[PDB]
Amino acid sequence: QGHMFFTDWEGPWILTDFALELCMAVFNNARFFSNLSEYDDYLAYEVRREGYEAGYTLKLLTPFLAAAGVKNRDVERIAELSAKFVPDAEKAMATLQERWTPVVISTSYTQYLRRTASMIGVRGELHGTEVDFDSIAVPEGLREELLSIIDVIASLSGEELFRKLDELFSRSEVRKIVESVKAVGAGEKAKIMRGYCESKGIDFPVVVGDSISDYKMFEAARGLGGVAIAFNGNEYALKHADVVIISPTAMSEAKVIELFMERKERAFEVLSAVSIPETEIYIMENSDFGEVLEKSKRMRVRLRGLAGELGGS
Ligand SMILES: [Mg+2]
Repeated sequence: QGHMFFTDWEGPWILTDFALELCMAVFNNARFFSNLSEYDDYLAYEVRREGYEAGYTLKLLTPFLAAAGVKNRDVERIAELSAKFVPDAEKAMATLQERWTPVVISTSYTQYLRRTASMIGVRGELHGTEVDFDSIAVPEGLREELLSIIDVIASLSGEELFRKLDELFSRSEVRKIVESVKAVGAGEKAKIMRGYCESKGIDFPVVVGDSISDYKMFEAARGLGGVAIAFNGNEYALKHADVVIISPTAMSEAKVIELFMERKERAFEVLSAVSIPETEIYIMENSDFGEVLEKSKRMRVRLRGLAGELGGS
Protein backbone atom coordinates (compact mmCIF):
# COMPACT_ATOMS: atom_id res chain seq x y z
CA GLN A 1 0.00 0.00 0.00
CA GLY A 2 0.99 3.64 -0.62
CA HIS A 3 2.58 5.48 2.30
CA MET A 4 0.09 6.73 4.92
CA PHE A 5 -0.95 10.20 5.96
CA PHE A 6 -3.29 11.06 8.85
CA THR A 7 -6.35 13.22 8.75
CA ASP A 8 -9.33 14.34 10.73
CA TRP A 9 -12.67 13.87 8.90
CA GLU A 10 -15.02 16.75 9.81
CA GLY A 11 -13.45 19.99 8.53
CA PRO A 12 -10.76 18.57 6.17
CA TRP A 13 -13.13 16.34 4.13
CA ILE A 14 -16.73 16.52 5.28
CA LEU A 15 -18.43 19.79 6.38
CA THR A 16 -20.94 17.93 8.60
CA ASP A 17 -20.58 18.13 12.38
CA PHE A 18 -22.17 14.76 13.01
CA ALA A 19 -22.52 15.08 16.80
CA LEU A 20 -24.41 18.32 16.18
CA GLU A 21 -26.51 16.78 13.43
CA LEU A 22 -27.51 13.82 15.64
CA CYS A 23 -28.39 16.17 18.45
CA MET A 24 -30.49 18.33 16.10
CA ALA A 25 -32.25 15.36 14.45
CA VAL A 26 -33.10 13.70 17.76
CA PHE A 27 -33.65 16.63 20.16
CA ASN A 28 -33.80 19.71 17.91
CA ASN A 29 -31.94 21.60 20.61
CA ALA A 30 -28.92 23.66 19.54
CA ARG A 31 -28.39 25.22 22.98
CA PHE A 32 -28.17 21.75 24.54
CA PHE A 33 -25.45 20.84 22.07
CA SER A 34 -23.53 24.12 22.39
CA ASN A 35 -23.60 23.67 26.18
CA LEU A 36 -22.22 20.09 26.01
CA SER A 37 -19.56 21.15 23.51
CA GLU A 38 -18.51 24.17 25.61
CA TYR A 39 -18.20 21.82 28.60
CA ASP A 40 -15.98 19.50 26.53
CA ASP A 41 -13.69 22.40 25.48
CA TYR A 42 -13.58 23.56 29.07
CA LEU A 43 -12.66 20.22 30.65
CA ALA A 44 -10.21 19.19 27.93
CA TYR A 45 -8.26 22.35 27.19
CA GLU A 46 -8.83 24.82 30.03
CA VAL A 47 -8.94 22.49 33.06
CA ARG A 48 -7.16 19.54 31.37
CA ARG A 49 -9.10 17.24 33.68
CA GLU A 50 -7.06 14.08 34.11
CA GLY A 51 -8.44 11.33 31.78
CA TYR A 52 -10.68 13.73 29.85
CA GLU A 53 -9.94 14.32 26.16
CA ALA A 54 -11.13 16.95 23.71
CA GLY A 55 -13.83 15.58 21.43
CA TYR A 56 -15.53 13.45 24.11
CA THR A 57 -18.73 15.44 23.43
CA LEU A 58 -20.25 12.64 21.38
CA LYS A 59 -19.38 10.19 24.20
CA LEU A 60 -21.33 12.50 26.60
CA LEU A 61 -24.22 12.70 24.13
CA THR A 62 -24.46 8.92 23.81
CA PRO A 63 -26.56 8.22 26.94
CA PHE A 64 -29.10 10.82 25.80
CA LEU A 65 -29.31 9.31 22.32
CA ALA A 66 -29.70 5.83 23.82
CA ALA A 67 -32.47 7.13 26.12
CA ALA A 68 -34.24 8.60 23.06
CA GLY A 69 -34.24 5.14 21.43
CA VAL A 70 -31.57 5.79 18.78
CA LYS A 71 -30.54 2.64 16.94
CA ASN A 72 -27.65 1.89 14.59
CA ARG A 73 -29.94 2.25 11.53
CA ASP A 74 -30.81 5.80 12.68
CA VAL A 75 -27.12 6.69 12.88
CA GLU A 76 -26.66 5.47 9.29
CA ARG A 77 -29.71 7.34 7.99
CA ILE A 78 -28.76 10.65 9.65
CA ALA A 79 -25.22 10.09 8.29
CA GLU A 80 -26.74 9.84 4.80
CA LEU A 81 -29.09 12.84 5.14
CA SER A 82 -26.60 15.25 6.69
CA ALA A 83 -23.51 14.42 4.62
CA LYS A 84 -22.14 17.54 2.96
CA PHE A 85 -18.56 17.52 1.67
CA VAL A 86 -15.83 20.12 1.38
CA PRO A 87 -15.74 21.33 -2.23
CA ASP A 88 -13.63 18.94 -4.36
CA ALA A 89 -13.36 16.39 -1.50
CA GLU A 90 -13.74 13.32 -3.74
CA LYS A 91 -11.58 14.82 -6.54
CA ALA A 92 -8.82 15.56 -4.01
CA MET A 93 -9.09 12.16 -2.29
CA ALA A 94 -8.93 10.34 -5.66
CA THR A 95 -5.77 12.29 -6.52
CA LEU A 96 -4.17 11.44 -3.14
CA GLN A 97 -5.11 7.75 -3.31
CA GLU A 98 -3.16 7.33 -6.56
CA ARG A 99 -0.07 7.28 -4.32
CA TRP A 100 -0.98 7.51 -0.62
CA THR A 101 -3.30 5.86 1.94
CA PRO A 102 -5.44 8.00 4.26
CA VAL A 103 -5.75 7.12 7.94
CA VAL A 104 -8.88 8.91 9.04
CA ILE A 105 -9.08 9.65 12.75
CA SER A 106 -12.37 11.17 13.91
CA THR A 107 -14.26 11.86 17.14
CA SER A 108 -17.47 10.86 15.36
CA TYR A 109 -18.97 7.35 15.41
CA THR A 110 -17.02 4.82 13.37
CA GLN A 111 -20.26 3.62 11.71
CA TYR A 112 -20.86 7.18 10.40
CA LEU A 113 -17.27 7.36 9.24
CA ARG A 114 -17.70 4.08 7.34
CA ARG A 115 -20.91 5.29 5.66
CA THR A 116 -19.64 8.73 4.69
CA ALA A 117 -16.11 7.69 3.70
CA SER A 118 -17.63 5.37 1.08
CA MET A 119 -19.52 8.36 -0.41
CA ILE A 120 -16.26 9.93 -1.62
CA GLY A 121 -14.38 6.69 -2.24
CA VAL A 122 -12.02 6.67 0.72
CA ARG A 123 -9.93 3.50 0.73
CA GLY A 124 -7.87 3.65 3.87
CA GLU A 125 -8.08 3.08 7.60
CA LEU A 126 -10.94 4.48 9.64
CA HIS A 127 -10.91 5.22 13.39
CA GLY A 128 -13.73 6.78 15.42
CA THR A 129 -15.80 6.67 18.57
CA GLU A 130 -17.21 3.15 18.95
CA VAL A 131 -20.84 2.60 20.00
CA ASP A 132 -23.36 -0.19 19.63
CA PHE A 133 -26.77 1.38 20.30
CA ASP A 134 -28.65 -1.87 19.80
CA SER A 135 -26.89 -3.32 22.88
CA ILE A 136 -27.31 -0.39 25.32
CA ALA A 137 -30.02 -1.00 27.92
CA VAL A 138 -31.69 2.08 29.39
CA PRO A 139 -34.34 1.39 32.07
CA GLU A 140 -37.61 3.39 31.82
CA GLY A 141 -36.81 5.58 34.86
CA LEU A 142 -33.30 6.45 33.63
CA ARG A 143 -34.75 7.21 30.19
CA GLU A 144 -37.13 9.66 31.91
CA GLU A 145 -34.29 11.20 33.95
CA LEU A 146 -32.04 11.72 30.93
CA LEU A 147 -34.74 13.04 28.60
CA SER A 148 -36.11 15.42 31.27
CA ILE A 149 -32.72 16.95 32.11
CA ILE A 150 -32.08 18.11 28.50
CA ASP A 151 -34.17 21.29 28.89
CA VAL A 152 -32.50 21.89 32.27
CA ILE A 153 -28.99 21.60 30.81
CA ALA A 154 -29.93 23.86 27.87
CA SER A 155 -31.18 26.53 30.33
CA LEU A 156 -27.95 26.66 32.34
CA SER A 157 -24.68 28.44 31.60
CA GLY A 158 -21.12 28.84 32.85
CA GLU A 159 -20.11 27.51 36.27
CA GLU A 160 -23.64 26.33 37.12
CA LEU A 161 -23.83 24.39 33.85
CA PHE A 162 -20.43 22.77 34.40
CA ARG A 163 -21.34 21.87 37.99
CA LYS A 164 -24.60 20.26 36.85
CA LEU A 165 -22.88 18.25 34.12
CA ASP A 166 -20.14 17.08 36.50
CA GLU A 167 -22.91 15.82 38.78
CA LEU A 168 -24.93 14.17 36.02
CA PHE A 169 -21.99 12.31 34.51
CA SER A 170 -20.87 11.10 37.94
CA ARG A 171 -24.19 9.23 38.48
CA SER A 172 -23.38 5.50 38.49
CA GLU A 173 -26.09 4.57 35.97
CA VAL A 174 -25.09 7.34 33.53
CA ARG A 175 -21.38 6.64 34.01
CA LYS A 176 -22.19 3.00 33.16
CA ILE A 177 -23.40 3.99 29.67
CA VAL A 178 -20.62 6.56 29.11
CA GLU A 179 -17.98 3.90 29.91
CA SER A 180 -19.46 1.47 27.33
CA VAL A 181 -18.34 3.91 24.62
CA LYS A 182 -14.80 3.57 23.34
CA ALA A 183 -14.30 7.22 22.39
CA VAL A 184 -11.76 8.94 20.21
CA GLY A 185 -10.69 12.26 21.69
CA ALA A 186 -7.46 14.23 21.31
CA GLY A 187 -5.26 11.80 23.26
CA GLU A 188 -6.54 8.78 21.37
CA LYS A 189 -5.79 10.46 18.01
CA ALA A 190 -2.15 10.92 19.09
CA LYS A 191 -1.93 7.30 20.26
CA ILE A 192 -3.44 5.91 17.04
CA MET A 193 -1.15 8.01 14.85
CA ARG A 194 1.98 7.02 16.86
CA GLY A 195 0.97 3.35 16.57
CA TYR A 196 0.94 3.56 12.77
CA CYS A 197 4.25 5.41 12.67
CA GLU A 198 5.80 2.61 14.68
CA SER A 199 4.14 -0.30 12.84
CA LYS A 200 4.65 1.16 9.33
CA GLY A 201 8.09 2.78 9.88
CA ILE A 202 6.91 6.33 9.18
CA ASP A 203 9.75 8.74 9.96
CA PHE A 204 7.90 11.89 8.83
CA PRO A 205 4.23 11.77 9.92
CA VAL A 206 1.99 14.09 7.93
CA VAL A 207 -1.12 14.96 9.95
CA VAL A 208 -4.12 17.15 8.98
CA GLY A 209 -6.72 18.57 11.34
CA ASP A 210 -8.73 21.67 12.21
CA SER A 211 -9.91 21.80 15.87
CA ILE A 212 -9.10 21.09 19.54
CA SER A 213 -9.58 17.36 18.98
CA ASP A 214 -6.49 17.38 16.71
CA TYR A 215 -4.08 19.28 18.96
CA LYS A 216 -2.40 16.28 20.60
CA MET A 217 -2.02 14.57 17.24
CA PHE A 218 -0.42 17.80 16.01
CA GLU A 219 2.05 17.89 18.92
CA ALA A 220 2.81 14.18 18.52
CA ALA A 221 3.65 14.68 14.82
CA ARG A 222 5.85 17.69 15.70
CA GLY A 223 7.68 15.64 18.37
CA LEU A 224 8.29 12.87 15.82
CA GLY A 225 9.76 15.34 13.31
CA GLY A 226 6.82 15.33 10.87
CA VAL A 227 4.39 18.14 10.15
CA ALA A 228 1.08 19.33 11.62
CA ILE A 229 -1.24 20.90 9.08
CA ALA A 230 -4.45 22.78 9.89
CA PHE A 231 -7.15 23.22 7.26
CA ASN A 232 -9.32 26.27 8.04
CA GLY A 233 -8.47 25.64 11.69
CA ASN A 234 -9.76 27.39 14.78
CA GLU A 235 -7.63 29.00 17.48
CA TYR A 236 -6.95 25.68 19.22
CA ALA A 237 -5.71 23.99 16.03
CA LEU A 238 -3.64 27.02 14.97
CA LYS A 239 -1.88 27.18 18.38
CA HIS A 240 -0.43 23.71 17.64
CA ALA A 241 0.01 23.70 13.85
CA ASP A 242 3.17 24.08 11.76
CA VAL A 243 1.33 24.87 8.52
CA VAL A 244 -2.09 26.46 8.05
CA ILE A 245 -4.10 26.13 4.84
CA ILE A 246 -6.90 28.65 4.34
CA SER A 247 -8.95 27.55 1.33
CA PRO A 248 -12.44 26.73 0.08
CA THR A 249 -11.23 23.67 -1.88
CA ALA A 250 -9.88 20.28 -0.75
CA MET A 251 -7.49 20.50 -3.74
CA SER A 252 -5.30 22.70 -1.53
CA GLU A 253 -5.02 19.80 0.94
CA ALA A 254 -4.27 17.35 -1.87
CA LYS A 255 -1.38 19.54 -3.04
CA VAL A 256 0.13 20.26 0.38
CA ILE A 257 -0.18 16.62 1.52
CA GLU A 258 1.45 15.50 -1.76
CA LEU A 259 4.33 17.93 -1.27
CA PHE A 260 5.06 16.73 2.26
CA MET A 261 4.60 13.02 1.36
CA GLU A 262 7.10 13.44 -1.51
CA ARG A 263 9.64 15.95 -0.18
CA LYS A 264 9.18 15.80 3.62
CA GLU A 265 11.33 18.55 5.22
CA ARG A 266 11.94 20.15 1.81
CA ALA A 267 8.23 20.72 1.15
CA PHE A 268 8.33 23.86 3.31
CA GLU A 269 10.46 25.73 0.75
CA VAL A 270 7.87 25.26 -2.02
CA LEU A 271 4.63 26.10 -0.19
CA SER A 272 4.78 29.74 -1.33
CA ALA A 273 4.78 28.45 -4.94
CA VAL A 274 1.36 26.83 -4.53
CA SER A 275 -1.15 29.00 -6.36
CA ILE A 276 -4.76 27.83 -6.06
CA PRO A 277 -7.67 30.27 -6.15
CA GLU A 278 -8.67 31.74 -2.77
CA THR A 279 -5.95 29.64 -1.11
CA GLU A 280 -3.31 30.89 1.32
CA ILE A 281 -0.74 28.68 3.05
CA TYR A 282 1.09 29.91 6.14
CA ILE A 283 4.17 28.53 7.84
CA MET A 284 3.23 29.44 11.40
CA GLU A 285 6.78 30.00 12.72
CA ASN A 286 7.09 32.77 10.07
CA SER A 287 3.61 34.29 10.38
CA ASP A 288 1.55 36.57 12.60
CA PHE A 289 -0.79 34.40 14.65
CA GLY A 290 -3.64 36.95 14.83
CA GLU A 291 -3.64 37.62 11.09
CA VAL A 292 -3.74 33.92 10.24
CA LEU A 293 -6.40 33.21 12.86
CA GLU A 294 -8.78 35.91 11.62
CA LYS A 295 -8.51 34.66 8.01
CA SER A 296 -8.76 31.01 8.98
CA LYS A 297 -11.87 31.57 11.13
CA ARG A 298 -13.50 33.52 8.30
CA MET A 299 -13.00 30.63 5.86
CA ARG A 300 -14.02 28.15 8.50
CA VAL A 301 -17.42 29.83 8.87
CA ARG A 302 -17.76 30.40 5.11
CA LEU A 303 -17.61 26.61 4.60
CA ARG A 304 -19.25 25.22 7.75
CA GLY A 305 -21.59 28.06 8.74
CA LEU A 306 -22.58 28.53 12.37
CA ALA A 307 -21.47 24.94 13.10
CA GLY A 308 -17.98 26.24 12.22
CA GLU A 309 -17.85 28.14 15.52
CA LEU A 310 -18.79 25.16 17.71
CA GLY A 311 -16.25 23.34 19.86
CA GLY A 312 -16.57 19.74 21.02
CA SER A 313 -15.20 17.74 18.06
MG1 LIG B 1 -12.50 18.48 12.58
